[PDB]
Amino acid sequence: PPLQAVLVADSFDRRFFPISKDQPRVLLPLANVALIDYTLEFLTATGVQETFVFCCWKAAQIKEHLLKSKWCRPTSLNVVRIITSELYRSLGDVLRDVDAKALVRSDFLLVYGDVISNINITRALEEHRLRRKLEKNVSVMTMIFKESSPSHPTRCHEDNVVVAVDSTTNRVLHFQKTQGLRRFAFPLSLFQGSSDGVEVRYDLLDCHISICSPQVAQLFTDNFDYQTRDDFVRGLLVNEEILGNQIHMHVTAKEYGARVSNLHMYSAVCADVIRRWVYPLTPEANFTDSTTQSCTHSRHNIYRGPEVSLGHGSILEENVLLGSGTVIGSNCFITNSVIGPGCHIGDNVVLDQTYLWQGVRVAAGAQIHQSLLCDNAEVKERVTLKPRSVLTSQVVVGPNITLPEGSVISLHPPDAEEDEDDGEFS
Amino acid sequence: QVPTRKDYGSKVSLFSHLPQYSRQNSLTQFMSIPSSVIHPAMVRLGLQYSQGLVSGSNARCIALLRALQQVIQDYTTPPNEELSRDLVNKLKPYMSFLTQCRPLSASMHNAIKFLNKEITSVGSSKREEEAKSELRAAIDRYVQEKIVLAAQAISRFAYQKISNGDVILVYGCSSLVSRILQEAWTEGRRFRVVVVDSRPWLEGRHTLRSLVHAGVPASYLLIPAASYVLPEVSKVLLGAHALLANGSVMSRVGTAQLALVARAHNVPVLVCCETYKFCERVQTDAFVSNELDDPDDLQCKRGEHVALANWQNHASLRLLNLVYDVTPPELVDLVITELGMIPCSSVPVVLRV
Amino acid sequence: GSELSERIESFVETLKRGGGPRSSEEMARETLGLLRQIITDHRWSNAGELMELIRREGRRMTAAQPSETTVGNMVRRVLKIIREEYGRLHGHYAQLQSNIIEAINELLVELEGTMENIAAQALEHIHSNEVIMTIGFSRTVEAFLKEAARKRKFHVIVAECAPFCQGHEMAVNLSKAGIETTVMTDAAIFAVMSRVNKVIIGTKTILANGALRAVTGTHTLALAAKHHSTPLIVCAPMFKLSPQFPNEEDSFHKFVAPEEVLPFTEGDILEKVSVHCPVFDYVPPELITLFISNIGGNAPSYIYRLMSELYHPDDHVL
Amino acid sequence: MEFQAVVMAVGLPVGNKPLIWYPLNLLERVGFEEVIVVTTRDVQKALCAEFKMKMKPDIVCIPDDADMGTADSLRYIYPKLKTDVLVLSCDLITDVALHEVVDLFRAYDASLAMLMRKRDFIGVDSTGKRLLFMANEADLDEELVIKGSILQKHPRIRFHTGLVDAHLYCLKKYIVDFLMENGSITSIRSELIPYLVRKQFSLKSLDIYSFIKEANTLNLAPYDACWNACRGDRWEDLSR
Repeated sequence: PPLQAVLVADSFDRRFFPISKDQPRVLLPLANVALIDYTLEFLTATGVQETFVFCCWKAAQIKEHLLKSKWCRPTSLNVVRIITSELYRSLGDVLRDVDAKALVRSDFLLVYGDVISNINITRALEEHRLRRKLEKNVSVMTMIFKESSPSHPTRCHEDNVVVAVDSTTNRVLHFQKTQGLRRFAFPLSLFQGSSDGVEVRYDLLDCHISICSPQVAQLFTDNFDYQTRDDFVRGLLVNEEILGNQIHMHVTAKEYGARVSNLHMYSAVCADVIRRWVYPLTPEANFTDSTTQSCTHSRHNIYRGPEVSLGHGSILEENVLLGSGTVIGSNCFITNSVIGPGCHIGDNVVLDQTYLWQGVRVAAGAQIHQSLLCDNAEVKERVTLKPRSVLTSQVVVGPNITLPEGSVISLHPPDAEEDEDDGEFS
Repeated sequence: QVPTRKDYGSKVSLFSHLPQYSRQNSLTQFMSIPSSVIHPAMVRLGLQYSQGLVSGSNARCIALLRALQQVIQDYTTPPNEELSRDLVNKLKPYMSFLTQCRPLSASMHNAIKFLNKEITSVGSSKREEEAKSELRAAIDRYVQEKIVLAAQAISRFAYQKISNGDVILVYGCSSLVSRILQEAWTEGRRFRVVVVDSRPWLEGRHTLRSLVHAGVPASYLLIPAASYVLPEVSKVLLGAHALLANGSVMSRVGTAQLALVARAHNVPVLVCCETYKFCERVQTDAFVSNELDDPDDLQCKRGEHVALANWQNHASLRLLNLVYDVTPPELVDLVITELGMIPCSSVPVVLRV
Repeated sequence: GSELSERIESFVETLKRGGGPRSSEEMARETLGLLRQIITDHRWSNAGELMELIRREGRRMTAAQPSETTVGNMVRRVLKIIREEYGRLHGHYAQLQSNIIEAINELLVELEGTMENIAAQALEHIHSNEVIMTIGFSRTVEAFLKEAARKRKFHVIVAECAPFCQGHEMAVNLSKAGIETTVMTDAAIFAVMSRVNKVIIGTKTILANGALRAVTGTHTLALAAKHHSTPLIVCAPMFKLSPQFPNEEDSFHKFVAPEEVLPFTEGDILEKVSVHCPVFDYVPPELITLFISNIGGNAPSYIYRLMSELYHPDDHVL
Repeated sequence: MEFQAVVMAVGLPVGNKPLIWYPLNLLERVGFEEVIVVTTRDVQKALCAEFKMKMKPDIVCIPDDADMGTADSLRYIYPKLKTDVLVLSCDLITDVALHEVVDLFRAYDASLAMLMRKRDFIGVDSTGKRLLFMANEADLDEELVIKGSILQKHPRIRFHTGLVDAHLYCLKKYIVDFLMENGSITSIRSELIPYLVRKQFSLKSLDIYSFIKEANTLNLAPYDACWNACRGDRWEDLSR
């Protein structure tokens, strides 16, 4: 059967504000490449023949970005179907729209639009097809997880999940998040219903690569209060004597997979991409064959594009990415950073763990640590940004103006912490 | 009395004189639960040696000396007999059992030599508990001065060598080099450390954590990638397990490899070894005296196939994983001991007297 | 046309994503089949037009995987075939095309019997009760040794490669032939090099210096064999010979995900660490003794001549 | 002497041989030249004379009180034990080689090392040897709670439900010291197990270990497991 996939190109969470009020989070670049390109590259490398992109907010911009990409060419093996509606507002609405449109045929891939992965799911898909042939359409969803220690900067506190699985048949018995909970409660009917072994798992990073079935869309159209994925698995695991439909699981220990949900995942996943944890999806491979994104891989994971013109004394130590057309001044110090294409950096500036998007302009003497500079922004001289500082969409900070630690400034008054002007105040 | 541990696998024809055991079986399967022939601290130590829980050369020597403290404290004197002969004759089967669990590093041989010389020099007019306390104090002084104070001395002699802005290559896990790097980062030098690790122990991961938790910028890679990073390396520090009579450096198996690749890139090598690890044994190659670990440890799981899972069913297949090798002294530049910075070819001259 | 376009992009995405097909001679056969399908499914009047067509598609094909040079130099040999036949027919539409096709078929029938020709000359380099050392896994060296073992009895110390132990495959493939092989780690190379009589390795790409990129850990093996003055045999075919100089371009080593070196379950030390996994390594020609190809044994002081007998200097940058 | 074996009797020699003889036979097989045996007084306080009629090498059999527990039984012999204690029970016939559990006591320097053979839910680490949690709904009001620190330090915990305690313990000196200093413990299987399992979730700490055998099974105080002792001894006592 041909492998289908449903891509939700609109995360219905209110997290990238006010970053997302200009471009949706799926167009947000990790290293000069938007997230929808990473997701489509993962879907095309796994072997998906047809996807269904479901875009709700700022969907015309996604349409104009994705039609000129590699996955809408007629020479592409993975055909996409851009489906937009201004009516649906959650993931359950997407899958009930899928059931109403009757798009999928057999065992599609439900995935969000902002997942960075290189997982080859064909072994897990073989396992899922074996379980569907054995249990006679009893196994419904196969959630894909990755082995990871809880101390990893990838898994944050808002998305750490604890699962309870029967480890001999690899099925999920309990599922809950750890948001605001130091102790974890597990019911006891799990042990009395199945006495063939049981295991708890806290080492599972959620990849959100849930392989599904047309019965998933049936269950989403059957129950209206199922808004998202965790609602579906929580309502399916607490109800066994009605709507049995047990959920299985697959765990990968050799491939990377993670999705972005906030700035913390963004920084961790971008640092994993720059450090080549998602090979082959590496910024020099140019999985989206854009002529403005080719890079050269030097030592210490330094990726340099064409026409960069490093200044004299500029030191790039490790994990630096420079897009095509950026210019860097003299006596600089850039590390752990991503610089977009076409930027202008002044003299004696220190860029550590920063993410500069396209068109930025940094003046001389600036010290930027763990920040996020969006499109065409610029800093004046004698500025130093504290860690976790976000400025978006053509902001400018005043000279001799140091921002605090928690600092999100943009042109929108009520969504950010301040407003953008030539000076730091008003 | 004490049997011999069973030889595991098909031995190498070149290594027929060296024993090759396995970590799967233990020698204590057919021994008494109340430890009567060997002291209970000795059987506890031999079991935690054979299973690999104590692998460092200083940690093995420390656990040996502590078990010897437990033996000497739990010792009694037979009638009309002297301590200076019976205690030696009782500790010798203990060392035979410790050899049958795992072959001793030269730190353990020199520790046994020091304890035998000390127990020979116990006076005949002295009482039981006074000589027991004297021996316990001598063992305490030995460990304290030989390792802890020599380690501080080696750390001070290496702090004036590590400069700012350089890169340092380490291999394996050794408390001396890790302590050198930690006390150099704490005392003010700002440098970065690369770490070369090797299969199947992968013990470099330990020192990797020790450098990340200490705040040192670290880089981790394996032995075959060392040729890639030695162009970045300005100094290679190594942890020696024994220094021989000719000035050779016995260490983990990748030590001589790294020294050769570092000399091919004009990288100065620095060994750091305490003087109690000086051997009167001498060797010229890595073949006449070495330890052979489990050949069933080399197997790994790269996917769903383990090539060496049923390796014993192939009759013409031999597996060998050496633990120690030797370096020729023309590859090693520094030897940093508690006596000072000496060259490698001058080590037996200064160590002997 | 359209089928040819989808074949080109299926091959280019196969080389971009993973290893398809498995070994390198299969990929050379796929490249030659793709090029003969290219020259049979296009229209041209002058040879230079077809030259620029082959260059335009081969540029993308080498931009897919720059570490995989077999497609690049195979395309380059097809270009030299085009140039040779255009020169021999210039001093021409259908006869030229069929001559190119039969010369490419000649190249296929010489290319198919490469490993058997290397195996046929294996007996003049191996004597009985000899200690051979091998790194990695390679079908050329495996056919070499299992052909020389039909009449000789010797020993093979196959060394595993630390990122992913592929030489274990060779061990279980050698012990089926009764070689008395010996498996060890690559941390023992200089530990055992004092008893190894001859080192016989394969390679990934022969450069124009006589240098070679190969599986990582073989530059260390070459240094240890130069220290002990043991000769090196490079069982390499003649399609692993590329005109790319070593220090010319970037992207020499193929870096992979650091999962194979340090797993993801390590902890928060992954965020403060720099893990590299170069699966290739560069060996200068002065550390190499002898190349064994399908035409015989050659010195490293001869590869440039094979370059001028197999490639044209205007196609080096391709 | 390394170990001093103690066999508990808190409220029976029904079989092909004496029921006290099998534990003693196991003890006198591998070492244990001196054995401390506790006689019964709950059913009848005349069993010390039935305990001194066996043919072991050397036994010290003591009378006990009727209303007593296992912690009070070990606390009664506290000034007469000087080394590590290896506790057994009467209805416990095991064909398992015992030296495995002492190896887990010796190799890891554990604070408590115990042996089980397949109600009481236990959680053991993925290594299979160090246990981390144990509880039953006899004393649990809520369903199940797990500390967060033990999940951060041990990310996967394999749970078992059908595992029963064989009552073969290996306690150190300071644990029995805490047991004699803390007389609030009555059942050592529910007190010294659960309190030490909570105290193990502390660096410098204590180690608790477990060995899961798969050859035979232990018995019970009731007549539920009184049928398998003879069936075990008819096919296992030919070698003994």
